[PDB]
Amino acid sequence: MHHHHHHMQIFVRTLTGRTITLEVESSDTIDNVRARIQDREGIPPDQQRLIFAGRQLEDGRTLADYNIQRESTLHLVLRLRGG
Amino acid sequence: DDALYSRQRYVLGDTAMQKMAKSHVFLSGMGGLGLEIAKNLVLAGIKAVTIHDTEKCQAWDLGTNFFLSEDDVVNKRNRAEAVLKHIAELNPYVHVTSSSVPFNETTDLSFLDKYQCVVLTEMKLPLQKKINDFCRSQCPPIKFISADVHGIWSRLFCDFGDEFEVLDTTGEEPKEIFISNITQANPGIVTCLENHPHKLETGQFLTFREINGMTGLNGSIQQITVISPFSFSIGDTTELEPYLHGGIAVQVKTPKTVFFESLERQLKHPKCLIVDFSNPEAPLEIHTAMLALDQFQEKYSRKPNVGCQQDSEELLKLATSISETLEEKPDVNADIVHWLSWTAQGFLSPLAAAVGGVASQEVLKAVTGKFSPLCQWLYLEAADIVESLGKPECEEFLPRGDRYDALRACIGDTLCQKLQNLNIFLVGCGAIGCEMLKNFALLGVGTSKEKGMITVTDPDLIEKSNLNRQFLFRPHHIQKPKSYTAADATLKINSQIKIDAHLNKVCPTTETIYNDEFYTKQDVIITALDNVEARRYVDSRCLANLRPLLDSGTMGTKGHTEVIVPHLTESYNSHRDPPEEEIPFATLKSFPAAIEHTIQWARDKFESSFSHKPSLFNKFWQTYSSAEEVLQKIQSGHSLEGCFQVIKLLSRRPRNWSQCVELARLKFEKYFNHKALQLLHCFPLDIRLKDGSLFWQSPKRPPSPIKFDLNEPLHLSFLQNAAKLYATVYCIPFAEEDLSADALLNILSEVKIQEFKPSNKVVQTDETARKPDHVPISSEDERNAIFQLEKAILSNEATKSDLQMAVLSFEKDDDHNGHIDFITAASNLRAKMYSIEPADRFKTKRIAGKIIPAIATTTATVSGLVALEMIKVTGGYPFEAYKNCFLNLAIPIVVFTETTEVRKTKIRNGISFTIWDRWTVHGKEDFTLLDFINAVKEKYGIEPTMVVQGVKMLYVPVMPGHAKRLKLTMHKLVKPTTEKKYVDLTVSFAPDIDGDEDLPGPPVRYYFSHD
Ligand SMILES: O=P(O)(O)O[C@H]1[C@H](OP(=O)(O)O)[C@@H](OP(=O)(O)O)[C@H](OP(=O)(O)O)[C@@H](OP(=O)(O)O)[C@H]1OP(=O)(O)O
Ligand SMILES: *O=P([O])([O])O[C][C]1O[C](N2[C]=NC3=C2N=[C]N=C3[N])[C]([O])[C]1[O]
Repeated sequence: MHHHHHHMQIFVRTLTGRTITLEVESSDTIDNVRARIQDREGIPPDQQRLIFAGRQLEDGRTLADYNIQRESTLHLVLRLRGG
Repeated sequence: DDALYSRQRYVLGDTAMQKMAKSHVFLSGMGGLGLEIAKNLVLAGIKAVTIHDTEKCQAWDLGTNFFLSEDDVVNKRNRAEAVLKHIAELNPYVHVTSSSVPFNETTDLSFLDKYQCVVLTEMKLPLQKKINDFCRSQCPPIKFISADVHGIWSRLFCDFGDEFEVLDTTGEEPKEIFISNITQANPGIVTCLENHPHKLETGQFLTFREINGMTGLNGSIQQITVISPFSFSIGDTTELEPYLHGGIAVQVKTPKTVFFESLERQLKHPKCLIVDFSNPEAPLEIHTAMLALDQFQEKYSRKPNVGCQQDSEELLKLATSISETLEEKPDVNADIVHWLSWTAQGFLSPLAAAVGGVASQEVLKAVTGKFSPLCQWLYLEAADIVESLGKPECEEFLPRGDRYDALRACIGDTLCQKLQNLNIFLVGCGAIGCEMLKNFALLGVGTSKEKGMITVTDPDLIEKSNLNRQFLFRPHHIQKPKSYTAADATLKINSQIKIDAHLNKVCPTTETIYNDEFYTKQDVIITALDNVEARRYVDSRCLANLRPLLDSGTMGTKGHTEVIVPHLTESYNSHRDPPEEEIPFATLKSFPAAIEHTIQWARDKFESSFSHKPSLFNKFWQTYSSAEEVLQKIQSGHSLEGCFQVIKLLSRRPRNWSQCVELARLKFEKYFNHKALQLLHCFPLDIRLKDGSLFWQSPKRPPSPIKFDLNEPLHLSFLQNAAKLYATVYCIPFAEEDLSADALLNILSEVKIQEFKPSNKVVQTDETARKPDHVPISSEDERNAIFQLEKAILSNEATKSDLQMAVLSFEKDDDHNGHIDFITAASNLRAKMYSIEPADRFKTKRIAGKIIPAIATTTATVSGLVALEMIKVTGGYPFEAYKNCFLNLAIPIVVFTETTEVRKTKIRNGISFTIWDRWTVHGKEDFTLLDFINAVKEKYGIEPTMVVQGVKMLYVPVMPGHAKRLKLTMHKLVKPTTEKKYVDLTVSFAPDIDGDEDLPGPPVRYYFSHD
């Protein structure tokens, strides 16, 4: 049977000491989370790499598919170009 | 300070560098890890390092020490004294001293108060605690760092004393926010500009400036509370004047205090940096196991022996007892304990490389107060290298008397020999590339007599400012190739290494050299590049040839590693990096708001004046020969591209040094006076729009004209460098006495300044303008060009010497050419015109030159991590063993993570494919297109609906008459000659829902015969 809706607050941290607090639903897709981050940061979805609990989050899946819960922390990471 | 320190000055800042020029570091233990640390600190420019060691050289040490030679071993030299001269050479500004005095629990530690930081490796734990207690209780505390690698495990510890001041906690520059409205309330609510979230967090402090109306907030400090992405509350503004417009808010960075506990206390209640959040409990489990090893060494005066069941049972028993004394009562991890007992006597050089990078950055934090230090433990480990081995027998790990004993005791002889047999392709040979070659040498890569080869390529010669992060290059190597020099140095580290050094860049124009057969011969490709384009290109080549690729990169304290493995992962190009920042055309040309806008404008003006326009001038007269011919073609109605701009340059050509100064003076008047007056003519300071708002609303800033004054050093600097650059372009000789402020004032003394005359030229205000394309030539302009062309022909001012100009090339690293001085003066004059804060020469150079901050500490760290992943590639490890890493040592923060899972693209009927799939059909001489269609369906499950060869449409059933092609042979259909063996085809299939676009499949390689 259909479940009760489970709203949650999650944190997206950069590797520069910043924290983005997001109001999400557990049924949100990872695609939708990238869209919300674009609204907050101006970063296009195809530049966002999101890490949760040592795994890279991919499109087509939901927060619940990745067992992301209340107060979970995600990391927004980037590749650097120097060498 | 120096051009040797340029790239890293942008990481640390002048204040931190100066403290490093006054710091004395004491480093004890000169095994592999102490050497890595000493190499990093000396490269980073610590003023004085003492390297201490009490041990003699030993054959085993050749496996982990990249400066030791076999002659050192036969003479049994002290380990610190043997490497002293090699370390000193890393930069002659550093004082490197050796010490070999005994160092035990009866040693008077008073001699240590000469040092600001103490770094201890390979030291017994009881003595570490005694030194730690001494250090932390000095009147100013001596900062204390302890670091060790045992087999595949490591332990890093910092104790900077009870209260340590961090002056900059993040390494990030304060952001600026434009204000849109402020309410009169308690608390007052600030709203920032539309479409620009402030990106601030509750609790941060801001200062304010340029607010119009609400007097009392300018010059104040406010602590904010975030309300929405666009608004935050400040203090009480109820009593203040109403807000009108404008205003800029700037983050204030507050120093923070960090508290450290003693080593003794931290052993019982450890604070650990969590580097893999899939296993947040692992660092405490490692802490336990590694404390058990210290207790084993104390109890038995030796490390456990590999394969000795009693030793590992005892280590487990010690680990179990320690776990009971910890607060959480954490279960003992029997796998960690087993592999620690197994490998304790070995030493993993790439792990020491990575730990040594992190530990060296911690030393820099200890003597500078720049960046927040580790607090207090880091447990980098290489367990993913051995888990796939299962539980092997110990025969494969026993020493054999060669330099690889240290490594073999970590990973086993089978994997060592696979490393020795590797063919690897190292693309780029700068900072990362030099660290990689040294890491390859310690691992034995490509040393097998039979197989094995390191191919390294780089198009560049060695320059000054490279000796900072590239430890294989010396000043006497200037003008020598990077790849040749690094290859020769690596052979000194390991004489068995087989290296093939090239002078090429890897790009489309060298694809005939590095062709598919070349990649097919490699086992792994490793990039050491400084740009995104090269990375995406190399990635496309590895993907096309089913070869793994290990990429890495740094920027300052930031770094990454990425693992790309055929059939297991996505490739580099599955993700997009941040593009170069695009300053909008209108912002750059008419409405700057930041110093970055005026610097880019000055860089572009240099390019326009001294490179682009001279070369257009040259190519024009080369194409059209002489001035008489152009004059005849203009009067006969012809139009030549760029002709009117060329004639303008021809007519205004300066003839002597005096006219070069006059031209430079004229450009000052145009750029920094007339431009301001023209914008104010189009948009008066008080002009308003239809919505009643001011046109000069944030981020727009009104210009104000500048009056030329040779007594202003900024004005003199512009005039000097503009005049000497124009003299260079127009081939006018000049002496350095012609540059004096006295000589210049005389040349301009009787030179009239043309009064400003406005125009009704249209200036674009759209933030999405992007150039006005090309304005059509007017009838007046053509008439003026003919007048100037005749005037030049009549006065013999169109000879061969007049039809050419010298083209300059922007060179940021030569201070005598005036390029940077021109850019800095022009940028700061434009900034002053717009009331923007100017920037000094070093900041202007960084931004104009696109210089990427770099420091050897990060570079050594990511290179060590890449070498660990390369061991996994060599062994054909499963997907879960691999790790990408994303890190920033400023925080510090290290995020290991599984790499990108390969994605499946669905064709139809459950048939999917990945980026790695390639399909094959083997035909014969009479094999028809119908045979090809049936062969794909039988072998792969679905019938093609389209067959394409590049752009040739071989079979498209919806095109009229293509059914006749089914009966044609594949020979007559394709017509092959270049590749006699096969042809690569693009095959598509019928979609699930009729009428949609056909679905593409894997590339299909068709072989014409059976060979
Ligand atoms: O070629 P650019 O680097 O884009 O500079 C041009 C150039 O200025 P300078 O050549 O003196 O550096 C034009 O002058 P001409 O050489 O064509 O005579 C000038 O045109 P005006 O003098 O008629 O104003 C124009 O300015 P604008 O487009 O505002 O009319 C200005 O453009 P920028 O300095 O903005 O690049
Ligand atoms: O980061 P460093 O500047 O110390 O070294 C970068 C290194 O990479 C080389 N490089 C850039 N682009 C390349 C390339 N090598 C091979 N192919 C391509 N496309 C550059 O010369 C630097 O020395």
